[PDB]
Amino acid sequence: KEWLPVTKLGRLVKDMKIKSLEEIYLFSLPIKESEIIDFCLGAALKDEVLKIMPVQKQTRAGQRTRFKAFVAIGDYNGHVGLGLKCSKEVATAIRGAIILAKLSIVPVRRGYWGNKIGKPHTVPCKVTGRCGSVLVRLIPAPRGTGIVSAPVPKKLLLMAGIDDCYTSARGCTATLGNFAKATFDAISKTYSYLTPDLWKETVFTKSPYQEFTNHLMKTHT
Amino acid sequence: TKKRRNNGRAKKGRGHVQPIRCTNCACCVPKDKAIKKFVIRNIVEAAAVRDISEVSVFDAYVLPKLYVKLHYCVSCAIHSKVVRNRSREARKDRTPPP
Amino acid sequence: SGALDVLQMKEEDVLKFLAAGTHLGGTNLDFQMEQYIYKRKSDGIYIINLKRTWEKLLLAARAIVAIENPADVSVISSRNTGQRAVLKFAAATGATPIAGRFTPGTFTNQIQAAFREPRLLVVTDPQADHQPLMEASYVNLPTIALCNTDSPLHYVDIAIPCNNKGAHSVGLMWWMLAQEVLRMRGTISREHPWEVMPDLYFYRDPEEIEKEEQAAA
Amino acid sequence: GKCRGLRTARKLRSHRRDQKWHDKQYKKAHLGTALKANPFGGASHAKGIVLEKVGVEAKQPNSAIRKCVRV
Amino acid sequence: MRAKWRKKRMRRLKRKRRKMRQRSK
Amino acid sequence: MQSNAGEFVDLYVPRKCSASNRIIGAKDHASIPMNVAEVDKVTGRFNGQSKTYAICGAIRRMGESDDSILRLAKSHGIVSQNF
Amino acid sequence: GRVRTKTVKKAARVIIEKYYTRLGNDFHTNKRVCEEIAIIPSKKLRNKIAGYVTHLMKRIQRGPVRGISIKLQEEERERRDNYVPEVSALDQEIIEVDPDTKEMLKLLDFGSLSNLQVTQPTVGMNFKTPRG
Amino acid sequence: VRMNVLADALKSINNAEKRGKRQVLIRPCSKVIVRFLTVMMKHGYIGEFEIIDDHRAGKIVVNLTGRLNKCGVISPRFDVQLKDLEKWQNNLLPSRQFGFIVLTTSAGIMDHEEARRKHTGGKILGFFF
RNA sequence: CGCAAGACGGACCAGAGCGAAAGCAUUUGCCAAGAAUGUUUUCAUUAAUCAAGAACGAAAGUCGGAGGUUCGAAGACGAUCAGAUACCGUCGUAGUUCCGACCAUAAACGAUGCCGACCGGCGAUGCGGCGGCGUUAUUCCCAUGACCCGCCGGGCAGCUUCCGGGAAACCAAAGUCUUUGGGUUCCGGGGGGAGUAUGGUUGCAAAGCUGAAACUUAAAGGAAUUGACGGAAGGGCACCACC
Repeated sequence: KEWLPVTKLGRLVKDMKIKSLEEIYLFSLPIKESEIIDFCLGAALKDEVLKIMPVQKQTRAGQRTRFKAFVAIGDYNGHVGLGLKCSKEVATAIRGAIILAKLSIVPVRRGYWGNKIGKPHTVPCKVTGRCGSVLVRLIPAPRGTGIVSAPVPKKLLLMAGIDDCYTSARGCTATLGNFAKATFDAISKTYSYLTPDLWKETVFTKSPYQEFTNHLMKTHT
Repeated sequence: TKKRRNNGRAKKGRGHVQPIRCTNCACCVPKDKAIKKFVIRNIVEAAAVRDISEVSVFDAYVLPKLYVKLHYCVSCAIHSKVVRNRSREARKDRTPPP
Repeated sequence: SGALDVLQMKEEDVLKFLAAGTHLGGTNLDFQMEQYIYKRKSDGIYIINLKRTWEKLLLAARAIVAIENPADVSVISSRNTGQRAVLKFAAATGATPIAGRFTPGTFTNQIQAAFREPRLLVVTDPQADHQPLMEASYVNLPTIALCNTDSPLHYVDIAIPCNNKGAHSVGLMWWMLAQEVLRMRGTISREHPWEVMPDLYFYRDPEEIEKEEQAAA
Repeated sequence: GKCRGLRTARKLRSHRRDQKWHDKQYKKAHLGTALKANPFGGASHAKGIVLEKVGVEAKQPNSAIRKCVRV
Repeated sequence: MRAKWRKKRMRRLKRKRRKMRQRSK
Repeated sequence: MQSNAGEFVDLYVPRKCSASNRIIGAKDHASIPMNVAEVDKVTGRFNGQSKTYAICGAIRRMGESDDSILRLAKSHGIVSQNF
Repeated sequence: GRVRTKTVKKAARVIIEKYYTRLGNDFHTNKRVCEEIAIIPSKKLRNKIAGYVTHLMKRIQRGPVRGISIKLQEEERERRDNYVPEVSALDQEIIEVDPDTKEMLKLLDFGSLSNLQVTQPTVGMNFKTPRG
Repeated sequence: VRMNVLADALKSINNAEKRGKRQVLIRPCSKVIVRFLTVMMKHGYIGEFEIIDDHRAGKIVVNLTGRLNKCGVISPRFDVQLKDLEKWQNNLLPSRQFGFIVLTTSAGIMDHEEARRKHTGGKILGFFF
């Protein structure tokens, strides 16, 4: 029940030193502890098991069925994650994919169609994402448009907290894994698309490895 | 699927090469394609280099060798165990084996 | 290192480079190392620019001093040569050594025993010590490297151009870097030729260890 | 398209016109042969007179007798 | 049925149609 | 990133490569943030402040990160202009 | 076939690692040490373990062993590694030097040192390994 | 052969910025390339450039930031009414908030946003964002 | 030991060269031709790609000559086999060769149209040019060859890299593509039916070029993974294997 943190970044987050996964996402830190993402977005993170998929390794004495569980996770406020865990039975796969979904979560940059007033509703600009044959293009839309998409990328984009969007999809979208991984990859690239807004050169702040080096020596090894 | 980059053979900028005949079989094989193996070989191995040198009219007469450039049909070669199948990693090794 | 006199290259330091052989490159040249070079020789061997060597040495040492906790600097050698040199460097500077076999997943697998999570790597050879350079690219780790003229600069953020091959050169280069991080930290002064001797860091071939085991009497 | 000339309207139209015939759904509708050989003559429904009641053996897998009517 | 022999069969079948068509001429 | 009222609404402003200006995404684990310490121009000791540099993983995988820190430390005065 | 298994070796490792001070090169005492410091549930295992301990303790009396960790580390690696001669090998009175590194030091502050004997340059560029 | 010189230019500085170059040689030169570049400069996408005068067509050397995501030519130079210019920036720019279609009007080679306030259409040259 | 005839050009012979492709290997001469490099020569947009039209186009095959060594469709046997009009063997006509005339097709393959730009690294090789310590020959210096160490262009390639792409295998092109527009030709549209029928056209013929429909069908197919399997290769074990 109790979390005893193993990694350096996990130690800081439990000891209250860094308090926003925004600050983690700024220095591009690997997030390997599961409870970090369960700590900052915990009372909002909602789960939808997109698909249970029976795969089969043929052996000497008949097929060996394992189950992939594709789980999209996200608050409805600008964070999604897309976890895929393959295990012996579906209970273990779903649980393991929830954990991998958490560990995957990215921030979504969201912007405006035309009139920059109120809160951002749509994708800032046209972003494309790929996986295998699948290509998921996102285009911004005006307010009240909703997500104009298939049931799979709808479940992600809604969880991303993107209220409005026009999608396109090419290639075998029937392969839900690739189709969910493409639309997740497309979303991911919103804070990896250089807009004019981010032309002002960065005032390089201090890593929580550097900022809180003095705490980390006495608290853990 | 394309197994070899150099489609088995060793022509790049030709279009046509003269064929040779595999020695074991006798099948028309392109020269570059064929598994060519040069064999220098004593006319007697070990059992007779003792006996013949003893009955050598001469004193300190070196023996001749037998120089034959063998060509091989790809089937010719693999059945005769001159070349073995190799793993897709070890196919790319072109160094002649030690 | 730059437009400054206190951190300028001194005379006994040049004699320590020229004696070690840190000005002898390989016969080959990496495209990324063409700036850390003066000219070839006859015999084809490329000569390193020892000024540029010293500029990278101080830049490296500057980066090493900028890390507040010293105990999270990983000082890596796998190849025989640097094994001793890095093991002494960590004694001098309070860093953590990895001498010899680097377990894949030390920086990556958080459950392994050797799970050290550093803030900066130092590497005796990018080619030989390629695994930690690759695992630096999975947990954000700046890398310092002791790069020969034919050392691949993939995942190397400061390349110190040296003769990382020869045993004298490596021991010297580590000693220079160990003495400079201490001088910049303020553990030694710059007016005293430092008490620790660069022979202390040299790899000793077990022909020369069994030369010592005999020639005491 | 593989000719982006500004003065290439006819090559692009005349190519598309020629390559529409290699479609099935088009070739079918845009020739008499599909509309002639159609037993209904392009009509939705058709009144006919039963001349025998016919058992047709179902396909390979499943195996019933399908009761059809020769018209 | 190798595709070369399918062609040869169909080629000799076509040759026996310029025999039954060669009688009305 | 700012609304009709002028409010910064995006939930974090990203870092971006000190070499080629490429914004450094939340899951770029190849990306290298370095602190280069500065020195008292007669003593030769760590002052307490540094010239911090940040490279995107992409240029670091290319292997050009070396030359890009070397430029950023030359135009910063840390390194000799002569070189 | 007399190869020892992991449960014998791993035990013997950890026993030496924690209790190097009590052990020696005598089986029948090492056997009796293993009784005291560890619950080995079987006499045969107890001997197998003690037996590999003794074999390792001989290998410890020689040079260092790979998969082991003792207190000292180990008086030839901590103490002897502080070996330093009278004067260093970098203290050459006459440093051999080619004209081309003289040409680069001439384009530094170090135009002329006293202890640099520049050789007559090497003739006939002939260094590459013949192909095939 | 070389036919659209503005294509060679914009593809070469696109290739170069993807590679992360600080500057790029574009080794034929036209007055149309120079007007296009000055438009990309006024909006700060590329850095202050330089036209090398040999006694043939010039060579330009273009300082680059990491702001230019992509520049590109539309070939052929389609004619654009003020009606149609919405449907181009609709399908040819990544948003309404940024990106600029360059189109040669009679007034001069310039962005789509000035072609609105001057109230002059013309031929689409390219685009950049 | 000779003589005669007709094929063929071993070894040298290469991931080497040349050619638009097909193709091209004894010596020597003649004949025109050609890329590449070199150029402070000239013309000055003459260009790129291409319905029509055209040249060349392996082998087999056709017609009329010449020649017929070898090999060898058909055929005659001799074996194997249950059969064996086949694989194996001995003969063997057309053919294989040369000349003139057709034919115009090949997995005619890099299964990858041509032109142009840009984007990595590396050591090789072939051609030309340029530069540089040294060794060797024409010895009597030169200057030319032969090596040696570089650079430049053009070519056939190779290795390597998270450039990037791709379903992948893989590709410095198959990249610079949803961030989709450099120019242009040909050409594909689920599998069969079918490169069939039919009409035209070319051909002495064999056939080639153009070329459907009815009808039938839920797949056919690509790449890769795991397994089983092999009359594939290698390693290992066992007196339920052998010695």
